[PDB]
Formats: sequence, structure tokens, C-alpha cells
Amino acid sequence: DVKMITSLSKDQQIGEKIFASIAPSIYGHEDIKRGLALALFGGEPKNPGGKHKVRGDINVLLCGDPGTAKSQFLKYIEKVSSRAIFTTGQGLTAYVQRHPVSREWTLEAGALVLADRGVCLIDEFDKMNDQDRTSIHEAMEQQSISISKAGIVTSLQARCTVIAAANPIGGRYDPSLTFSENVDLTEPIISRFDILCVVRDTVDPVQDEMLARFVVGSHVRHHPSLPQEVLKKYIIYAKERVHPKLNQMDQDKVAKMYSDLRKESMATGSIPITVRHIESMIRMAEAHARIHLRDYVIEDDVNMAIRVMLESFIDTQKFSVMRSMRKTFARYLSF
Amino acid sequence: ADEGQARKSQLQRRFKEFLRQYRVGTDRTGFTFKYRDELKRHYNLGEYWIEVEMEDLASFDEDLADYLYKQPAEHLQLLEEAAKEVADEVTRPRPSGEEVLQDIQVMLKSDASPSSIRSLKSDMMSHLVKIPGIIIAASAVRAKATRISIQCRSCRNTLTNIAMRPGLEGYALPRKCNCPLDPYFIMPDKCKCVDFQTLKLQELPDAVPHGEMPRHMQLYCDRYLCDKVVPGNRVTIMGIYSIKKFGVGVGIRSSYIRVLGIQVDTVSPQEEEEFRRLAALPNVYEVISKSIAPSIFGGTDMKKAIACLLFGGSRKRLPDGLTRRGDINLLMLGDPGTAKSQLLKFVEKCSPIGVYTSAAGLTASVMRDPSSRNFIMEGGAMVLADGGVVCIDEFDKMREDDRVAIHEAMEQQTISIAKAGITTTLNSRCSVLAAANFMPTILSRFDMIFIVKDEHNEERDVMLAKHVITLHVSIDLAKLKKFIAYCRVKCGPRLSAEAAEKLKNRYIIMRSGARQHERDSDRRSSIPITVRQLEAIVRIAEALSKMKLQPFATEADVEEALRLFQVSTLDAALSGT
Ligand SMILES: [Zn+2]
Repeated sequence: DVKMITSLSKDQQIGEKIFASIAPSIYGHEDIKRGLALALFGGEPKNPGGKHKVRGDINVLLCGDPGTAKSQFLKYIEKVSSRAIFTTGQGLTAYVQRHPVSREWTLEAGALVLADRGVCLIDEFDKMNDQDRTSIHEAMEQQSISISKAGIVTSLQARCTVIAAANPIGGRYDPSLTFSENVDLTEPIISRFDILCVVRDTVDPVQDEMLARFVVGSHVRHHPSLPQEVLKKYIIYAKERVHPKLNQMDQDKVAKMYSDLRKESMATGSIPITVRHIESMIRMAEAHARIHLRDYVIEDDVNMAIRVMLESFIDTQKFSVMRSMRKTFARYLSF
Repeated sequence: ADEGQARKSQLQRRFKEFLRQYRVGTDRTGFTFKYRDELKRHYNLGEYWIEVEMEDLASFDEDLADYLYKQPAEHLQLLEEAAKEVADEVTRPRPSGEEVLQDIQVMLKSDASPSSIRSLKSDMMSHLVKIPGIIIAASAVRAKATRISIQCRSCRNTLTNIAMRPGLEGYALPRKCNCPLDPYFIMPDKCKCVDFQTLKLQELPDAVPHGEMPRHMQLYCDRYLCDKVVPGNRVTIMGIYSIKKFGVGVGIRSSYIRVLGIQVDTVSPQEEEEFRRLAALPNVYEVISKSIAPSIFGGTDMKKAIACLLFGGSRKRLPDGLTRRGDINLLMLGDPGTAKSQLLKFVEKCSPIGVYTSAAGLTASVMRDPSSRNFIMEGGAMVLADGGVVCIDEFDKMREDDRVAIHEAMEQQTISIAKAGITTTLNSRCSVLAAANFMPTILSRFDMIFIVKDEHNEERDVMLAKHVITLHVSIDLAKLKKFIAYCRVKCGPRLSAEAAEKLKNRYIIMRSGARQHERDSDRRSSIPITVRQLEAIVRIAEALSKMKLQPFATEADVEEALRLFQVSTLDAALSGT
């Protein structure tokens, strides 16, 4: 069963071959394909020896103007993943309920305890209510809920990765302001997300045909007159038989970047890469231990980790800063 | 029928020869009669219970410890009736005031692998089981008639000495007086009673098959097992899985576990000295404040202050009964960058009593109960923390009413709600460690403000590169707590005459310029000194000089505390303008 997976992982170039296996229909977005693939397998939930409880869950937050297949990105991840659940934001915690059969006032499970090990697909993130907002943040940095309800005082477990998509205000994302303005979300919540992908639109002529032809053809072969087999068994296998290790040769390969970029960002109207970004980068370090079975930290996927952790930060920036920081780093990082 | 009592009179004789003969220890050292001695030493103290161990019973007579696993109901009786005939030939002659022999509740423990609630299949009905869990509830103790006596109503015929069966099963009063149909009533004057509780046991968290809410079971404690465990404990129950007999489906019964063995999972003269010498050593101050925040580094003042809140000042009662505070409050202003949640978790973990809150609320509420249809009172966190410490984050998220009430609670140190049908008072005695992200008055309810700051020089960036791996990689608390537990309770510090004239001249000159500060600029908001802040200074110096078991504080720490405060007030000075 593995004997194939051995050489298939030893291709040394499984990255490209797996990226275009998720998002099977939707054309383009090989950018966000990368991030979501990073999220799917996950990372490594190491337990720090200083009693600090770092988490091993990658949470994503899409955003972009209406009509760009965000919801489809949610629905396909409903299928490909395992033990997944789903919800809209327009039930998040366990609540007292009168049983249909037994006629006793029991307690029923919510929507963040049914993903206690898998994924939680939130939709219409903006439409959440104040109680829902004050309840969602607790589970991010603690991953554990208490219920002192009418039923009884309990404290249960919730270890889920959150995959949600918000909307742009004014019916269109406009990149003059920062992303923290068009999202319409409380500020300490966006920090609880690792990746911040920003979806947009395009009127380029040569891609109009490329996308049209694809949709039209997908409407030609659906009506009554890496495939979906390798990667499902692969997310089952590669979830289990790896335990990525952590050496200390990369420990100084990054600080040389931070010392520069912190000044580069603070110089202008922005807050540089902070520790809650280094944590995301170091989490996505192992995100490729699951694809390659590599499990050893190398100066190769650190070029990838830093690249991604800046990819999800240059976009959420100002008008001329999203390009000034590019002219500096996108040419500096030697992409 | 006639062989029944003839077997029993031969079991109650082999259960008696076990207590009377079982020894331990080898032949080289010397022996020890294990259960006679405990019977005597527990009777003479007035306890009346032994703790028989099942391995011993097995190793002495192998058949008995099997019956006890199969028919525990009708054999525990013989065991507890032999424990009473052995405790008679051991303690007698009882001296003067007691000459009636009591009854010995024989508990029993074991060393065997535990089952789990999900493994209680109905073939285990009336077999000793052994399950772990967590207590989740506790009823109030009640009476339970054991030896009851009835009387007729019309002809006044008595039929006494009737014995109830143990567990949750009643009794069927006759109807054939030998007078109307059921002429029998209970005589309340003649009925021996024993206590009984009723707990509720939830299954351990790491054994739920993870799709649902954990299942729980119901217990039934007895005479000496009552008031032995508190909701929140870990236990290991040895009970007789059985059924209620108070006589969805046609033949369904209820089920409980009659507990007859209980366990719990987890100061010294020589330990006192490691507190003594540590309080006496010259650099006693920094040694603690260094080992109270290993992960987070930078600006030990925000860790210097937290050292005092763990000790606190002292509670004084003037002649007027006008008591004084004995706790402190702290505010850590600044952006939420998750650097502070770690600190909250630490201070909560290393505290004698402590709760970290983001349910019912913080202060008390008045809620319309579904059952009563009326309003009831819900004391929140600050009434459960007795002397402990409460940690709070996002000081603008808490409910408007709740924030008002926490303001008043830090003001007066008690919560008194006068609403629909509720007029009570709850003493709030805890410590507030708040983290911010605001009136000049809720701000002034505290005494110490710490806001966050940083730089960006490339040597500063070398400090940052240092701090990178200090987190990339990832005096003990286990004795720090047991040190505080003895330090708080043995020191009575007050101020010495010189600290008085130090503080007077510091505070007067702190006031003396606020005038010319606010008379000209008056930027619609500022923060001046108040006597509440002065009292805060005094109760800080007390907590400093309590680190050293030093019953009299001096100028040794007043000036550094005043400079700490020159930091903590200038912070809010910069923030409020
Ligand atoms: Zn009669």
C-alpha cells in the first residue's frame, strides 16, 4: 500500500503535482491553492517544554469581491477532508435541547466540538453575532470551551482548524486602505489567523478565453446525456506515519531577515512581522513534512516558510507600501 | 433456608479469623498484626472504620475473596458483622462513658486495573466494579433509616426492630395487623438513622470516543464516606453496580453504584528552613522575580510588580471596625499581542487560588429561573475567589452591567444586589490582574498602569534576534506556592516611623506640582495623585517587606516602590493625554 507512495513521495517534485489536484474545477489561484494545501495536512502540534502550549492548527481567512468561487473552495474542502463539518455565519457551542424521543432536557453538541480533531468550515464570517464573536476567539488561543449552562458546568475540548471567508465592504475590495478596513472584523481576531489570502478580479483578455472555455466545457459534459484516489488515501497515510523533527540550523537563518524587515515596516505606516507571524511560519515549516515525508527541517523549506509568511503580509498593506515593500523584499528574498 | 444460616455461621467465622490472624512483615525483622491494631487504634479514637485490602483477603483464604467479587451484597454484611465481634474482644473493657458496642463500617480498597463507565455491560449487575472518574455534583447529606420500628393505629400493636436493607430500596409495610387495611405507621421516636449523600461521577476526559458529551453515573455514599470529596476531584470508586428498587420502555430500571471504597488522586519542620534561609539571603528580592516568567522576557518591572500581588499587604481593623484592603490591582495596558496571555496563564497557575476569565458572569446576576419562574441570584467568579487572584483580558469586552458591577466590587470589596426578590451581600476577596488594549475613574480604580513600548535600532534588532530563538526553542513553582502559603500566614508587617516621613514628603511633592500642571493645560483629562494611591503604596511596601519575613519595613524598599510607581503613573499619564 505504501510501496508506491515511497517513490511517489521520492519524486522530489510532488509539490506542483499535488497543488493542481485540489481546486479541481476552479481555474487560476495557484497562489491560494498553495496556502490551502499547506493548511489541509496541517503542521506539527509540538508541545513546548516551558508550559506555553503552542498550537498546531493552521487557520485561513479568505476575502474578496463577490463572484470568485470562495464558497466553492469551502465546499470542496468539505469533501476532500475527513471528519469535517460546515456552518454559515448568518449553534457554535453546546446548548440545552429537549430531546425528540426521550423528552428530557439534555445538552447537545454545537459546531466547534464536532471538529474536535478535523476542520471547521465557517461561512459568512461577517454575519456573526456579538456572542458568537466573543465565543469564537476563546477557542483560537485556548482550544477549550467551558459550559456553565442550565444543564451543568463542564469543560470540554475543541481542537479544530478554522477555514472561513469574509466579504469586502462596499461590495468591492479596494486596496487603497489596509486589509484591516475592508474586512469589517475585530482587530484581535485577524491576529488569530495564520494566512490572510486576498481574492480579487481580472479583465485580462488572454485569460478570459482560458476561463470561459473551461466553464463552458464543464457545462458540456455534466448532464444526463492526481485523481481523487491518491490524495484521499494520502491524507490518510501522511497524517499518520510522520513526526517531523526540529534541528537548530535554521534558528539563525531567519533573524537576519527580521532585524531588517522590522525596521523596513515600522519606518512607514505599518506594523512589521511580529511573533504571531513567526509562529505561523514555524508552523508551516512542518506543513511540507506531510507532503514530502521529509520531517527534517532544512534551509530549503525555510525559503518556503519565510516566502509564504511574507506572501500573506505584503498583500494586507497600503497602496504604495504594498509595492514599496515589494520593490524591497520581492527582489530581496530572491523568490 | 436452614442451610442458609448454617453457611453464614461458617462464613462469619472465616471472615472473623481473617481479621484476627493476618500479619505482615518477615521473620528476620519482626511482625505486625495489621487489622487488630487498626481496629483498636480507630475505635479508641472514635472513628469506627477499617480499610480492608482485597489482595490480603485473597492471599489468606482464596475462596472468600471470590465470593466478595461475585455476591458482594450478602457478604459485606458478614464481613461487617465480624468486624464488630473482633472490635469487641480487642477494646474491652471500655472505660466508663461507653459500654455499647458501635458498628464498624468496613470500607475496602484494592490494587487492580480500573474499568470504565463505557464498559459497564449489564452482565456486571451486582458485581464489585472499580471505575475512575471526576466528581461533578454533590447532594446535601440526608438521613436514612436503618433499624425502624412500626406501630398499629387502632389496636396499638407494635412490631419493632425491623431492619431496612442498604442502598436505595424502601420497605413494604404490612396490611394484616393481627383493624383496618393498612393500620401501620412509623414511630419517629424509635428509628436509628445514618447519613447519606449522593454524588455524580463523570468519565475522565481522555476516554470519550470523541463524538459527543461524556456520560456519567450516579453514586450513593454512606456513613463515613459522606463529605469526603468536593466537586472537581479525581477519584477511584469501588462499588456494587446495582438497581433502584422503589417498586421509554416496558421493563426499564434505573441503576447506580453503591460506593463502598473511595480514593483521591493528588508543611514540615525541615521544609520551613528552605523558606527561612531564602527569606534571609541578601538578594532575596530578584531571585523570585526572575523565576516567575521564564518564557516571556523583557522589562522585569512588569514582573517585579507581579511578585507583590502574590503576597499582598495585611488586613487591619482600626478600633472603628473600619477594615482596610489586603490586596492589590494591576493593569497591563497595551496592544493585544498575545505576549500577555502567557503571563495571565502563569500567574493563574502559580497562585494559591486563582481564576482566569475572558458564562454566568463575573459579578452576581439575577436570572429568571425556568422552574421557579422567579429571579434567583448567581454569584459569579469574584465571590468564589476567596483571597485568590482573578485575571482578566480585553477590559472593553465585558458586559456593560458586568463592568459597572466589577467597578463597584473593586471599590467596596463586596457585591450587594437589591433587585426583584434578591437582597443579599457577597464578600469579594480576590485580586484583579487586568490586561487592557476608559473613564479616568475606572482607570483610577487601579493603582499601577503598565503600557507596552519598543524601538528599532540594529543593536535593538540584535536584542530582537536574541528574543527570536528564546521563543523558537519552545526556585520552582511547586515549592513557590507552598512557600507563599506559609509566608502569607506568618508575617504581620507594618511601617516604621521613618517610612512615614519618607512617604509624606514624597506624596506632598507629588501633589504640589499637579496644580500648576492642571491649572494651565487642563487637557480635558489627566491623572493626579489621590490618597487611595498612597494607601496602595503602603500596601505595596508591606508585600515587599513580607518577602523577607521582616516584621518591620523601612527605607529599604519605599524609594524603589515609589520609582516603580513613577513608571506606573507616567504610563497612564502618556496614555490619557
Ligand atoms: Zn391493630
